Amino acid sequence: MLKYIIPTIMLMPLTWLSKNNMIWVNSTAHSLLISFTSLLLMNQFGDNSLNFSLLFFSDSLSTPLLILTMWLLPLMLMASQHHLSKENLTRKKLFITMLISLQLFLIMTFTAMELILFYILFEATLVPTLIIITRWGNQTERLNAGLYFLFYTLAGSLPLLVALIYIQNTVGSLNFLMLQYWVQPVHNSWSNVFMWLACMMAFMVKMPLYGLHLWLPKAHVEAPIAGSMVLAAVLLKLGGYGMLRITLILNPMTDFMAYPFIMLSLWGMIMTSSICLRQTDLKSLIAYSSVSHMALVIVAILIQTPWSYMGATALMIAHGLTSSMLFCLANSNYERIHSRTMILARGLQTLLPLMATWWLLASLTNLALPPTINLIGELFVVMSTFSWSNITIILMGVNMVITALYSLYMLIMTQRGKYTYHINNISPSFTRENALMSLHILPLLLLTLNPKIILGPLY
Amino acid sequence: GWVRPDLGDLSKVTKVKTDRPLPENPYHSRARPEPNPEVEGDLKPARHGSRLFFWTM
Ligand SMILES: CCCCCCCCCCCCO[C@@H]1O[C@H](CO)[C@@H](O[C@H]2O[C@H](CO)[C@@H](O)[C@H](O)[C@H]2O)[C@H](O)[C@H]1O
Ligand SMILES: CCCCCCCCCCCCO[C@@H]1O[C@H](CO)[C@@H](O[C@H]2O[C@H](CO)[C@@H](O)[C@H](O)[C@H]2O)[C@H](O)[C@H]1O
Repeated sequence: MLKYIIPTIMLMPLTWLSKNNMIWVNSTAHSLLISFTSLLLMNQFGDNSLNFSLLFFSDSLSTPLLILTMWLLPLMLMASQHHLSKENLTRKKLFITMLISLQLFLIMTFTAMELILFYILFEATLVPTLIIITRWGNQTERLNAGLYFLFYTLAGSLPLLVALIYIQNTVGSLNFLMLQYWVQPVHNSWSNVFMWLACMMAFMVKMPLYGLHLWLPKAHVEAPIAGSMVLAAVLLKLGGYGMLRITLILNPMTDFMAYPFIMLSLWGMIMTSSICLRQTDLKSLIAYSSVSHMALVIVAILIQTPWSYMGATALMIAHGLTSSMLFCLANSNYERIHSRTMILARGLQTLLPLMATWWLLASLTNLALPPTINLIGELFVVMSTFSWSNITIILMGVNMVITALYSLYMLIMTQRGKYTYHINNISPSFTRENALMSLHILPLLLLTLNPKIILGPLY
Repeated sequence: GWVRPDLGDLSKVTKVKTDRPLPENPYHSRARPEPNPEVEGDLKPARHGSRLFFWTM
């Protein structure tokens, strides 16, 4: 993985040694080159994972998440450089450095063989993410958003550390390849019940599980655009990736331990989808939309079927592009009217015809129109949970209806109707913004032609 | 015929021939506990290094 670690590290001297007016050009250009080389990780085999060294490996689960991570860095750079234009040069370079350091931790997190190494990197992502929100958010309550985000995580992550160290003592190793062969069944006991919860609750908070989700809308409303993009697209999936890995060593106890979380997820997805129908902050609506989509991922992971794991992988990738695109669309309006209130600026299709098309496409993928990979992932989960219990189709189907309702409600409210009379600063869409939207949706739709590369190891 | 010993004479250490056998265990000591086995051999590098969690050295 050094061919990705080192050039990512070199982005830092590139940014600091660039001419003052070239920092965005150079960092964007070279981060795109790193993203191109990331496609060499597609050398996956049917039986064995791609095991580079004693520290790093890449299977079909981590590879799509790696590609998404390195694709997202140039997009965040493009999305950030406008609202940071007045920032002084050193603080701009520090901002870009946080984004680069976030990529560094993320690609190492997704490729670590040993689970303590994954833990340290998994925890290290907190620092630049917290700094990005509290330093470069606009509003007063970004400070509280940082503390909620920080302490929700550490409330779950410290028990995980204790469990991980306990598991190594008992088993002798935390190398994930070793765990596949030395794994032993988890028998029933109160000790194993708390081992299970310690192994899982940290990832539940990240997803976030319904009932542990209130940090997320708080974080999004305060974060700058790049913060929301990485948070929605990658940082949530750290918990999804963590669960997909650690469930290996939790059988058969997951059989009955999953129930309360499945109930929270299955009911939570309806609750959060309904909440979206009444949200007045556009960013908060997209944040609640993520909670609803990630509830499906949690169910998929917990029921542990080949179909559910494939759906979970596709849903995680598909949501990452879709939700990141929606924050970018929401942010493009915000950079004109300086408000996140959804009802403030209406009828924008009359004023911004092509941005209306991007809104339309983002909404269509959000409601999982066939054959977008959004639907492929959702459909696979719906398929698998029906076998788990046929009654789940009722909650799955109802959630589909509500998702279509709030997705299109977003579109109708902001883009259709009459334009607000007094808002007279809706300038034409910039090339940067149109490129940013298209750099989300085009790869997302191209993945329809070859979905297999996002379906994960169970494919 | 008695001659008074000179200054320093009576503080001399002398030697006596005794047929009394030298005592073997005047302290009545028990057998001493056996020492811990002596650790020996050639020092080699640690097998795969420190082996601390993920470290490879
Ligand atoms: C002996 C062990 C130590 C090894 C050290 C090896 C590196 C030594 C570097 C010495 C040269 C430093 O160079 C000195 O700093 C920066 C970048 O270089 C330059 O000035 C900089 O200004 C801005 C950035 O703020 C940019 O336009 C650009 O990065 C550069 O022009 C100075 O004009 C130069 O005089
Ligand atoms: C959101 C959080 C969700 C939390 C969900 C909580 C699930 C609760 C699971 C309850 C079962 C716990 O695990 C249970 O522990 C006891 C330990 O005494 C085990 O039983 C053991 O102790 C009892 C003593 O009362 C003995 O009678 C029994 O012979 C012995 O094996 C059970 O074999 C095991 O089934």
